[PDB]
Amino acid sequence: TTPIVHLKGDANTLKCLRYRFKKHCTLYTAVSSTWHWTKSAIVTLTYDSEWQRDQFLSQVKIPKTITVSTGFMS
Amino acid sequence: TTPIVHLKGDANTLKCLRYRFKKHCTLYTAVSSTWHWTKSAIVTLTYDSEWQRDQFLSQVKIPKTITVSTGFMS
Repeated sequence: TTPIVHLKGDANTLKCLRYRFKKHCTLYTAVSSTWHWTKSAIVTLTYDSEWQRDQFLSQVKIPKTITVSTGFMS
Repeated sequence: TTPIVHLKGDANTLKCLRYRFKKHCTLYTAVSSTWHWTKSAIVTLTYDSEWQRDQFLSQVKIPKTITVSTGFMS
């Protein structure tokens, strides 16, 4: 239903990314606060479509030290 | 790849659920800290398979006030 992305890594790095993502606020529906399994930190992003998700990923520069995983929700 | 679930609602309710979930720790791979879009609160759970996800949902009692959504990650 809804395409999602998980960005996993350094909490500080994720905080910087969320800051940078504000420059492309129309490229995603929502971005979460930083969470963890309870270790690395994780941020979840939701999108309006697979196209928007790819437009977002094609425009934002994500460090190689951050793991990008894609998925879908209902 | 990996089946996931999002439990959305009252942070206090989610905290109680995480406490109760510890009684069925083998029914899930991991459960997250409570996060939010940045409003309701959300907890993410990951599983080893669709079967485990259903075994988990068939055993835990989740309040009707909590929205349960399913999805998958890579």
